[PDB]
Amino acid sequence: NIRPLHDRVIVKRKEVETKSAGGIVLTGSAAAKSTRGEVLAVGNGRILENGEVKPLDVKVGDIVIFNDGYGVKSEKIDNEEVLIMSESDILAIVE
Amino acid sequence: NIRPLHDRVIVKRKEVETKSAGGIVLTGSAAAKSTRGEVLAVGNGRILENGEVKPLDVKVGDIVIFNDGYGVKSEKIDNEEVLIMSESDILAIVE
Amino acid sequence: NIRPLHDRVIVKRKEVETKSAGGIVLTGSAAAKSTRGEVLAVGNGRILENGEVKPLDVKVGDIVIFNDGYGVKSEKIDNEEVLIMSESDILAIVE
Amino acid sequence: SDSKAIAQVGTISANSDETVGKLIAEAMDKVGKEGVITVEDGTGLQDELDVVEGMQFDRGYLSPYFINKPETGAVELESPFILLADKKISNIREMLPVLEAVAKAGKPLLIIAEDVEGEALATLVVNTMRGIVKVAA
Repeated sequence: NIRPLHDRVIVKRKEVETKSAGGIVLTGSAAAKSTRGEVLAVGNGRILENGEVKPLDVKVGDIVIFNDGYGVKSEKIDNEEVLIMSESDILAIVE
Repeated sequence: NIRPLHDRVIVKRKEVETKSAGGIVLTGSAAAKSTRGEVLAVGNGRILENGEVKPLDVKVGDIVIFNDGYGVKSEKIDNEEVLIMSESDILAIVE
Repeated sequence: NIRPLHDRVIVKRKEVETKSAGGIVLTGSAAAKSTRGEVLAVGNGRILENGEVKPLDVKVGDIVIFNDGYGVKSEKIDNEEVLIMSESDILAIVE
Repeated sequence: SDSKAIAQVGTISANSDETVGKLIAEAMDKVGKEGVITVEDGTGLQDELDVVEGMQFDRGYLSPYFINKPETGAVELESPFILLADKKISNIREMLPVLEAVAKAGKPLLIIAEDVEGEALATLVVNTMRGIVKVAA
């Protein structure tokens, strides 16, 4: 078990679907990496300038949409790929 | 003895594993540098804008995951490799 | 005598060792420039947004480890090379 | 099989020249059954035979300062250590532990590699005359 620092979140990206709006299967570069993941670990919160900390809006168990970039890092934990990335890189939460 | 200043931390990176998911020996560029280390020295804390100082969240003895970058420096102290790195590059702590 | 301004520190770069882990003499580009220096003069302190000044944590007489960069300047005083550089480039204090 | 028959055959095949047959018989006796004999042009008016015992290859020292006996202009090492490295030796940092261990041992060292660049050669030669390690490349 790992907990992030400050306002960072552990997510795991969902598998890329091959079925797309019908029976046609997509293989190759057309099937891009999924931009949806399940949050796993959430830090205490971002440290404000004055000093107190505010909790994150995202709660563990929700489905989030994130924009992959330079700030997103991938590590191997429990022989499973997970993503560490800042909360500001979260775009929206489904349901 | 070496002590950091402000929000810097002394860590030593763990040895890169040669066996991954079995007895297969990994040699060459496949075995990347380990992103996990043991914290050794922790500074007093980051200096806020108003003036007061807040202690770091990471405590000495924990296993941390850090992102290699331009801010991470390697020094030759007491015939042992260590890393000086800002607390902002700490991603998560194991257990 | 020379005194710095704000948060700049006067250090004296130590001589590079010729023998490393034995009697073998290191000559050429292998012997990197020493990253350890002896502090000589310390300014009053960094100025805050409010207007108050806070003294530096480093004191004259200690040994510090600093990273060479664009902000580090080399000046000739008393027919001796010295380094004028900001406190933010100090990484750790030995002993 | 005997040396007399070999000498006779060498004499007959060399337009009846006794010296050639005797030289060939001596050379084949010295070099053994598995040896190799070659012929090249000389400089004097008399033929000569040189026999090499052991192993020898046509590669010399990479720096003249390695010489410890200027009387013959050659590098001689007694009970050395031989390091075989098939990788491009450029940075001295790769060779620190071996040199430290050999310096602790106190016996000469020889490096057989394809090439060594200027920096490592300079480091080795600096270490040579200062009495730390006796190294030939």
